[PDB]
Parts: sequence; C-alpha cells; structure tokens
Amino acid sequence: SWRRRDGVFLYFGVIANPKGEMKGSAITGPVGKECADLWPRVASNSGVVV
Amino acid sequence: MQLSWKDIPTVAPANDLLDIVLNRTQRKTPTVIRPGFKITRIRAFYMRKVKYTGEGFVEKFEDILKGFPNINDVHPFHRDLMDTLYEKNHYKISLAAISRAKSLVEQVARDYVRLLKFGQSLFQCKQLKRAALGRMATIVKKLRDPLAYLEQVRQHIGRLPSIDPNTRTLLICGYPNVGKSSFLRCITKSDVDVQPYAFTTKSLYVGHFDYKYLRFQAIDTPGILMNNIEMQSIYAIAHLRSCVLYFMDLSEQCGFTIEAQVKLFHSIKPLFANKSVMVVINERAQLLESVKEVPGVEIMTSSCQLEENVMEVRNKACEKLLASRTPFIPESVKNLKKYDPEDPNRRKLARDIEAENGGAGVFNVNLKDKYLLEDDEWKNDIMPEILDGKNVYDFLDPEIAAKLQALEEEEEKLENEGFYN
Amino acid sequence: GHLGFLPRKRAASIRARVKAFPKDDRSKPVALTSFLGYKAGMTTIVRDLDRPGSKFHKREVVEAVTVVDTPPVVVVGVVGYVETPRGLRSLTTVWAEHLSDEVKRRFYKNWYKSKKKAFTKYSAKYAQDGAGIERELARIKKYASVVRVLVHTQIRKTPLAQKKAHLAEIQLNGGSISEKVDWAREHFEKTVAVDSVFEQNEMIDAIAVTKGHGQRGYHSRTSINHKIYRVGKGDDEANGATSFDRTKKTITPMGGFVHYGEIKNDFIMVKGCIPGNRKRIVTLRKSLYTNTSRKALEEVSLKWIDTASKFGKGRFQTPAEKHAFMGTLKKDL
Amino acid sequence: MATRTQFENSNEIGVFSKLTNTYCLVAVGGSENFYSAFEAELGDAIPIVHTTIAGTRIIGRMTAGNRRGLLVPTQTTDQELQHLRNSLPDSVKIQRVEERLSALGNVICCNDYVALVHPDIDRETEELISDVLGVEVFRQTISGNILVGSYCSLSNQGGLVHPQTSVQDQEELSSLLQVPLVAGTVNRGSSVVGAGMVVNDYLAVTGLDTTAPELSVIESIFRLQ
Amino acid sequence: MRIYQCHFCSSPCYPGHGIMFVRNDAKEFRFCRSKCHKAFKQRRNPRKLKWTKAFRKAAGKELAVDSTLTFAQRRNVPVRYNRELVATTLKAMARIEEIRQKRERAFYKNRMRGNK
RNA sequence: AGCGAAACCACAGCCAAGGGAACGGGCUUGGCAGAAUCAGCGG
RNA sequence: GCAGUCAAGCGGCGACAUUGCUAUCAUACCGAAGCAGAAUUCGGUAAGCGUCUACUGAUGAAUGUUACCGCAAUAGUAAUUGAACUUAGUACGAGAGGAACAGUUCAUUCGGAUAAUUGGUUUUUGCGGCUGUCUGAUCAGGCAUUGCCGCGAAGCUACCAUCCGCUGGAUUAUGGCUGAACGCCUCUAAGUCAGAAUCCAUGCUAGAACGCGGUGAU
RNA sequence: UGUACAACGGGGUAUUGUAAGCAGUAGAGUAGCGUUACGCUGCUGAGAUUAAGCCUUUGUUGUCUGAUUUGU
Ligand SMILES: [Zn+2]
Repeated sequence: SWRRRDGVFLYFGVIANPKGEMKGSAITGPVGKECADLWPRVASNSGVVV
Repeated sequence: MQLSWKDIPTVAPANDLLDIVLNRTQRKTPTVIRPGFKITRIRAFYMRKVKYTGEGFVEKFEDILKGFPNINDVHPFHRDLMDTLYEKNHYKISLAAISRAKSLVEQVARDYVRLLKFGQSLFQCKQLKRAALGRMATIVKKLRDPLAYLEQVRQHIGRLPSIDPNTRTLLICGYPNVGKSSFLRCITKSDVDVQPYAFTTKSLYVGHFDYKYLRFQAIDTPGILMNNIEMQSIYAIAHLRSCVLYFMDLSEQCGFTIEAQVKLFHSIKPLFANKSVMVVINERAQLLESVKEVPGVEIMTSSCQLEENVMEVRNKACEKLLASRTPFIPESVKNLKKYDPEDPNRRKLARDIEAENGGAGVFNVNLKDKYLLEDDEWKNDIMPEILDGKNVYDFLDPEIAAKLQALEEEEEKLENEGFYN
Repeated sequence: GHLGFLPRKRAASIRARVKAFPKDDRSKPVALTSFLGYKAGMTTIVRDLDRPGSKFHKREVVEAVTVVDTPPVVVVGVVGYVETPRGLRSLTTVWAEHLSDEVKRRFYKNWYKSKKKAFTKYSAKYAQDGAGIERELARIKKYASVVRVLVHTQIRKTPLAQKKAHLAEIQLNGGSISEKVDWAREHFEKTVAVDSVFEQNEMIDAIAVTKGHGQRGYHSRTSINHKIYRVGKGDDEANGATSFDRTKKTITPMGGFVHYGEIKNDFIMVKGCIPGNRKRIVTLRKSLYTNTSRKALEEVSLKWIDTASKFGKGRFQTPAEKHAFMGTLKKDL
Repeated sequence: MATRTQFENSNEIGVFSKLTNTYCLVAVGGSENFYSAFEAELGDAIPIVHTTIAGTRIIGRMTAGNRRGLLVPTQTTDQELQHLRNSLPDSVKIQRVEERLSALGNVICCNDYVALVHPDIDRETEELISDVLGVEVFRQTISGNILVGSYCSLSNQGGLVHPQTSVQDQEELSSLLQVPLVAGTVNRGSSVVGAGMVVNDYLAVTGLDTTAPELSVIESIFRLQ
Repeated sequence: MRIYQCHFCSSPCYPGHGIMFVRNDAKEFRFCRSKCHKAFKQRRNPRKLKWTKAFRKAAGKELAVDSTLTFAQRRNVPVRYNRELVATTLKAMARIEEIRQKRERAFYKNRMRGNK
C-alpha cells in the first residue's frame, strides 16, 4: 500500500499517446488518485474513480 | 522532410571538420603506450584508434549528407525553385561526390583495419596509421569547394519562407517598383517599401492573412521584365496553386509607360490564364481595355494609398478562390459592465491584487468574509469537529436544545423507575 | 557512504557538545542562544496545510512529531571568555552560592560515600559582603567580550530515575557585555520559562547522540529545520487539546510512554523525528542562521495528536473515551 | 464572449472546474489565474469560491449541479459539506449523492431544465433531482457512451456534444431537451468535449489549445451574441 | 478530519492506525487493528462471537439501541455554520454522554439478573 | 578448571625517492608517531 | 610513398605551402555561427559532482589527585537531477512556433537518524481450540532440544515506514575602467569592478591518547 | 537515615478470543417402553498474557557499609 496525506493507507500494463488518451471510450477499473488526478484526460474516459 | 528546412547541421569546412575529428580521436582515445606492454594490447590500441577515427569521419559525413534535402524528390515546384536559386546539377554532383568520398573513407578504414590485424612491428602499425590518417585528410581536404558550396546553400536555405503548394496562396506579379510592394505590406505583415528604385523586393516574400475564418497567404513577385530573378519568380508562379495578379502604373512608378506594361503583361499569356487572373491599376483606355481579351479578368484604377480598394480586391480574390427555446439568465450578472482591462476603475481581478501584494503563486489562499454569512461579527471559526471520540459534525444542528429537552427528563424517568433493581 | 562520520567510534560523552553559536546582537537585549531537554518519545500530528502554492493546500497532512521534555532551565553561574590567538579562553568563572543538590551530586560518583563538603570555602567567601566576589565580575567585564551562562536540567521535575544533573555552557549574543553579566547575575538561582527561549513556528535545530545499534550509532549528530509545532506546559491543562479538536486530554499516551514516565511538565513538539531515543538528553539551537523561506513563514494548525497506548494495539485515545465505548467490565461495577 | 484558459496549462477545463448559472467551482492552488479568469467575466454578481472536493483537484469531474441546486460526490468529506453550505446561499439547495462511482461529472450532466443520469444511478437521488434541481431526469447513454456526463455540456442556450451525435439527433434534442445542441470537438479535436469545457447560459470556458473553429461553433450554439 | 467506522468491529477508528483496504467496488473498508483486517480477509464473521460490539449490544450483554445512540450518525445534507451554534454541540454531546452513562449500567445489571 | 605441542626462527621491521641485473631490510635525503594490548576487509 | 613552380641555409642536398587514386558525453561565469525564438554545434574552463608497514570496531599510567566545563592545531567532509506554477502563450516571429533571470510546488538519485502506522520481524515461551503422546478419566492437552489454526506488542526494521540535509569571500577562463610601453593604440606591466560548480572561509564529525584554559574539594 | 533503594497487590494498558465447574433439564433429539447409550445459557469482552528492557504506587512493608589507593 501507499501512504495518503489524509492519514490512512490505500491499496487495490497500459500505455497511451503523448496526450495521455487511451485507446478506449469506456475505460473502467480501480482508477485511483494516481491516475484520476494525475491523468485528467484519462479520468474523463474512466468511470470508476478510486 | 517537409517543404521547410531549418535543422540542417552546419557544414564544417574540410579543415574544420578534419581538425574536429583529429581532436576527438586524440582526446577520447588513449595516448600512452610503451614497447614493453603486451603486443596484443598495442595491436588493440592501434586498431581502436584507427577504427574510432574512421567511424567519426563516416558519421560526420553521413550527418552532413542527411541534413540536406533531396532537391529532385522534394517537389516539382520546389525543385524548379531551387534550380534557379542554386545550380541543381552542381548540387547533385556535389552530393554524389560527398557520398563517394564517404564510401572511399569507409573502404580505406576497413582495409587498414584488416591489414592492421596482422601487423608485425609497432613502427609498422604506426606507419600504417599515419598513412591512413594522411589519406583521410587528403580526401577530406579536396572537398573545400563542395563543402563551401554546401555551407552557402545551407545558410541561404535556413530562412526561406517556403510553404506547402496546396495551401491557398495569392501571387502578385508585375514590373519592379510598380506599387504592389505596399500591397503585400498592407495585406500581410512585411517590411517592404515603394522606394523609387526598381528592385525594392529582391526575395519572394510570403505573408499569411485570414478571411472568413479561413487561412490565406500572399506572395510578392520580386520583379518581371533570361533574368535569374525573373526565371525564379516564373518557376514559382507557374507551379504554385495560387491566383496570379498583375499591377500597372501610369507614368511615375515602374518607369515604363502603359503600353510597355501591357506588352509585358501579354507575354505571360501562355500560362497565366489558368489562375483566375485579376488586374489592379495604380487612347490609354484602349490599351487598358486590351486586357479584356483574357477569358476572365477584372481591371480597376487605384493608388498605393487606396487601402479600401486593396481590401475589396482581396475579398474578391478570396470569394473567387472559395467558389472554385429562449434562455434564462440572471440579468443581474449581465447588467454589470463587461470586464475592461484598460479601465483603471475596473473590478480588479484577484490576479492583479495578488501581484501587487502577494506577488506570484507564493501568496496564500484565504477565505475571510468569502462565506455568505449573515453576521460579520463572528467571521472566524475554529471548528471542534471532534469531541469525546465523536464527530461534532453529527451534532451541529440549529437549536438542538429543543430535542435535548425531550431527553433531559429521561434521566429522572430511569432513576425513579429503578432499572437497577 | 559518507566518510564525515567515520571512524565508527563511540562519542566521548552522552551529552552532545555545542560547538557553534550566533555572533552578536547590536540592539536586542540579552537572550538565550539555546535550550536543552530530554526526548519523551514520538507521536503523530495532523493539521491543515496553509503553505502557499501547495498541491495539498488546505488539505490534511500527517507526519511524525517528537515530544521533547524541557523542564524550566535554571541558571547557576556565568563564564567569561576572552578572545586570544589560540581561540576563546575561559579566564574566570563564578557560581551563585546556592547550587542545588542535583548539581552538587554531579560532582561525585559515590555521593553516598562522599562527605558532601563541596562549595564551602568559596560559598563561605561568596557569603561575604560582595566586595571580594565583585572583583571577578569587574575583571570579566573589563576584558571579556563573549559570556557564557552555566545551566543545568531540573531532573527532579522529570520522571527519570536520575538525581545527578548536567552542566551546559550557553552563550549569549546581546551587546554591551556589561549588560550581559548584569543580567546573568540578576538571574542567579532563577529559572527561565520554555516560552521565553523559543516560540511557535521557529526553525530551530537540535543535536544529540543517536541510539547505539548494539558500534554503529552512538555518535553526535545535527540536523537543521527541526521546526517546533506547539510548546506545551505541564501546569496548563489541556496541552494535548489542539486548536481545532480542542479535546480535553494530554499528549501522554494511554498507559504512559514506552519505557518512559508519564509527561507532566513543560514539553515541546518538533516536526519530524529527532536523534537519540527515550531517556536521553537533547539540546536545541536556532541553527545559527535564519531559514528565510515560505516553509518557515507558515503557521501551525495542529488538529489531533496520536495519544493511543503503545502496548499492543490501541482502540482509544483517552480513558474517558474507553469507558463509554467499552462500558463496564468484570473489574468494574 | 467565450474565454480560453487553462489550469496548470492543462486543457481539461471540465475536470478542474464546474461552472454553473448560480455558482462557480474551480480547482485550488497558488495559481489564481484560473479563478481570475472566471471572476473577470462573472464579476461578483454570483459567488465564485474555489474549494476542494474529497481532497482532489478534479472538483470539475467530481461535482455537478444546476441553478436550483448543487450535487457533490459521495466521497465529499463532512468538512467540505460545511463549506458548501457556507459559500452557496440558502436559496440554492445542496444534496449529496451516493453514486457507485465517485464522480458526478460522469454520472450526472444537467442544466436548468433537463438532466441526464447514468443508467444505474440510485433511484433515491434520481427522484430527488426533480425537486433539488427541478429538471427532468432521463437515463440515456448518448450514442451508447457509458460516461454520459463527461462527453457533453448542457445549458438553457444549448450545448456542444461529442461528434458521434448525428445532426438528426441534434435537431430532435431541440424538442427532447427544449434546447438545440451541436456536435463538435474541443481541445483540438478531442472526442471528450465535456472534459475540456465548462459553459453556462451566459459564459463559456474552453481550453487554450482549442481551435478557433471549435470556439466559434461553441459560441454560435450558445447564442451569446 | 472525520472519524469513520470499521465494518468488522462496528466501532469508530482514528486515522493513521490499523490497515485500510479499498475493494474494486469503489468504497472504503477500514479496520481498527490488523487482527480485524486479517479476520475480514479470511471472511470470519465476528457478529456471532461473544466479544464483538455488534453481538454484545444486540443480544443483551451490552447496551442495545436506544434514543441516546441516535445523534452520532452521519448526515447527507450540510448545516449552515454559526459560532453560537457551536457551543450547543459541546453541551448537547456532553449531556447525551451523561444520559447514556446511566443506561449502560442498567443494561449490564439487567443482563446480570439471576446471578444471586 | 587443569594438562600441554608442533612448523619456523643469522636478526627482523612506520613509510616516499635514488639505488643500475633494481632485493631494499639494515646506504643517503625527508616525512612519521606512544610501554603494554583485543580484533581482521573476504588480502 | 611516387615527380614537381617548390628553396632560410648551402656540397649537388634542403622542415615551409600547394598539383593526380588510394586531455569531459552532460553539470557553464564566456565568445562565434545566416543564433528572428527554443534547439543546435564549435574554441572556453574545470576530473567538482554526474555517466612486516594498513586499520576496518578497540584498550591502557601520564601533564599533584579527584569531578565538571570549555578552546581548537589536526584528518575527513556531501547533497542532488528532473517535472509544473511565472514572467507564458511572452520578448520574438512572414503565420505555426515557443526562452529565461527573481519566488514557489513535487519525486528518483546519495547521506544522518526515528520508530508515528505496517511488516520479512516472536523465545511476552504469551493466549482460545486442536494432533501425535495418548491422560484411571469427566480434571488433562501432561509433548513438537523449536508444534498447528487464529493473533501479538516489544527487540529487529525498511518509502517495505518517517523527518532532515550551508552562507560569505579570494580566484581560472572571460567582459570593462583608468594608463602607458611604442607621444598612437590597447584589458595589464602599476591597481581596480563583475565573474568559476575552483580554493578558502560557514557548519558537522573525532579531538595532539605528552596541545591548552577555568572551577568545587585537602 | 531520607518526598532515599525496594515487592508485591492494585490500577492504566491493550492482547487472545469465553478457561477448569456445577450442567444442558435452555432444544427437536428416540434404539427401547415421556426414558436416555446420547441427542449458545449465570459467573463469562470471561480465565490467562498483562516485562527477567510498557507506565504507576491511593504504600504498607523489607532495607541501609562489606574492600581499596593516592595528596600542591
Ligand atoms: Zn474494532
């Protein structure tokens, strides 16, 4: 797991173009803050945040 | 590559390139050896030195060759344009000579490495290395003229305003100093003048402009009166997918009279008619009307200061090229005047206030008075948010005393009832 | 790795010697250059990040915080130093005639067998009408340019099973060294509050002997930017009650500290860990410089301190919370 | 009328902001340029307060709402709940939604009159939207898109939808939603239009990299002039 | 900061303690201590054991659901802030705790009936 | 606790330079540093 | 190498040029390029960091004795790379394009330590149940030089967890002032400003086990 | 010969998961002729762990001189 600034731990290969857009329109899965926030483009293409 | 070139590596003169390669091989490679060292080690030392020098020379030659575009295979329009800026045959011959020199250097290096693999004396290896280096320098030294020509071509081509032939382009043609010089400047940003000398525009200036939310650009012909400049201008007007326009003057500019201008204009008859020609003019009526023999043209008198006429002509050319429930709003928001940055009394944005006081992002965020709270007397909060192991947020409600009153008497009810028997 | 801490040889003394000190202050009055205490342990702190431009601005942040026991330091003497080509030299020293037993015991290793007849000839002479004693002070004032004040820890207040104290020489930076010596004399036998030496958000640094991994460790160490979060007082109840949560409790973990007594005196919270370990003396200093940066300029926003028991796991923060949630048991009504 | 800006030089305006007809929600940080852009055109007639949602910078994707009320994700901390009520006036309702996915910018996209919701949205909030927001609720995956809210923006002036929407569908939505829409792209041809744009009945914000034709189309559909 | 509730022990847990697991179903699961997390990983239900709060409170070994335990519950809607209303929480929670103090003992004594 | 060897020993050791086949260890020029005394890098 | 216009000396030779194939890779104060800008290479500087002798842990009497405190000659020495906010969509630029100094925000790299949580960590020889051993047997799990299922603080312990990791001068190359020499000129020969990641100062480590000083005791 | 060293008990503290016993008659059990081979209730978040390196101490109680060298 990894430490979060909120004060609690959290735990549960794909590549994209230079803009971070994935080859899909209905991406789903454990899209944590490491991707939902780091990759805003992917976050819009991904439904299940965290 | 595309039709624009600005990344060509600098062409090092033979002497400069030879010196650079010599420095590279001398510094990077080891330089300390003695006869008492292992013979195989000395053989490897000499072989590594020779191979490194040869590889450096070959890599430099390849990099120089690759940077230059292939004139023949770039484009017929650009090929013809470069055929007048530079001697195309000489360009190809120089490229072939450089390639042959690189191949010869590779062959010499390989042959010396093969021979050096079976050396019998340290001085023999040293002599072989000296001969190889001398041959490489001599071959490189003879490229002074082709290398200088390549450097000049690279310098000249590193700034040309080349554009794709398919892009919508406007071509302006006419005699030197006709008055069209100001045409390009008015239509597009450029530094040209109508100074009273013939060739005020030596190069083929290009400038972009927009109309009806569609990109456009114009090209000014240096001058047409064979002439090198005239041939270069023709070899771009003919091949470019543009509209060719002609300009004229009565007696002051361009020197030549109306009759001479008309005679020169008629000389471009074989090829100009296919590009929707238009004419702007800066017994004489008959000569001007002679342009009507073209399948289609428009002629209008104007002047260098007639900016509105220039704009109308540009719009006509662009048109010819192209031819070929009710909402709900908080009226209060829109009632306020729109932001006016130039107004000192405007509603200064947080950016300006922070820059004046907080500077850059180094400022800290604050929410004082931001909340739409009724009373400003208590615009400061230290929320408990935790009490006795319980969240205060689960108890903060308006006047919970009413609910607590109904539970107050339960203590007395339990006490007198006697649940403890 | 690093050859600056090699050879791996144990330090000479447990107490960490302070080498450097600030230079001087031309206008401000006499102030203490450093403070000393004991490492009570470590806990956790949670606050809100007010640091400007932070990716986690106004978001909760959790980091380990060390608790240092800092009983009120007491002054028992002053040492005068004179500049020499060989460096600073302590030409003269003086006492206060009322050395506490904690200090007198430090001058012995068999206090039980010792006759305890120390500080008698000088104390009796010091008991005279000043005249003889004032000569040393006048000599120090005439020549000395840097003055150090001898201090020791009030071990009696701490829960440590130790009666002997330690003598530490603390320098001063106030100008007009006559004022320095006058202030030192006026404070003989008196104590200095913790708040009067350091304040909240100060970017102080501390030096102490690290734990011995056994010869690894046990050496002197230093680290700057040991920011103090919040200074607490044993007499001021609700020290553990942060500004935000303000829960009535104390920083002492339930059931006391691991192999250490309960904290019931003045203490300071310092961001991050600190060298040494529990039951070890530590020293605090202002880093000899000022760390000009927005990290220092920010303010503390403490919200909660981890005060759960360290024996086994922990479900409660204070005894008042345990009984309510757990209710009664066999050993209760 | 339309404004082009970026947050951290990112074109995903719809992820770092959520602009409505009665309130403005944007990301937080030292960079006040993003907030200043909204403040300029909006001024002070409506509350403009930058705040965090669940501690993330994706407040734009995390939150959604209309003039009548504001909706916030399930992960919204109770601390942020107090700020939500303090900033917004009591005349605007605030309700938390217990979604399956903690992102209202994907499950719910709505305007002052119509709302689109995920096919698996909780029936409780689905019915409550008719009162908190006062808008009609329709479970409709536009062109089969599962992320309905991230590929479209809606307002009383219309809106811009992903290019997969047919012209006939756009014309029919003029009556199905009471406001005609237009199919286009943002962020230089990006199919995810809602991610890079936030727009209301009287103000539109798009990424800086958005091409001029896209901005002109967005302005035309919203009929700002 | 917000105090959450562990699904295993059904008790409040402070941050920075134990272990926290988030399943792919997009919701958080918390455990006060590592033993609870290990038991949950093994799917061992504690609600049938004599020690867990859920069993003790419901069966009778501990105080059951009562009007007192009807305030420390999360709410879906926010509340308008007011400095004066903050003081009400301090008094209200203290009074609720005092009231509950007189009910846990009664429940324990009722459970103890027949020990004579 | 007590008993109790052997190998080896002209004598043996703080280093840098010169010292010719270079052996420097006892020749020269300079610099080092503690009676006594555990324990070894993977020399 | 072959022949030669080749020629300072010079007993018929002869360095000089030309005619035929066959001690840095980045870390840059500085200048050049046809360097509009980023980027770029070149001459520039630095090896700084990037890419039987010896002790690695140690002991013993010293300078009246004992106990405390202090100075430092000496030897070592350390932080660091990238990405974003910003001047930034700017100076510029035919249009597309896309800099930086000053202040902030994050992570890898190297180092010093802490256990706030977690664990590879368990001989609390700790616990509920359990097997061989089989307990006179319901008591009892009586035994696995060290038991299994479910747990476990502590010792241990790592982003597998946490905090931190410097502020002033003298100079190399270089850009100037004054000013000659050589009545001119010039940066240098007299001096001087700016300026190196270099050197020394700042700080840290140990402290001459015969470097020293101050104090309570006879 | 003193808020001095100390030993248990107790509390704080969490841990394990509910001990040995009365005895299931709380409960259907059923081979007989309701019975009897046998078919989680009160102590009981119980017992125990609970520092030979976790804290205390409402504290009574057990204790307190066995050898040594040096000195301007
Ligand atoms: Zn629990």
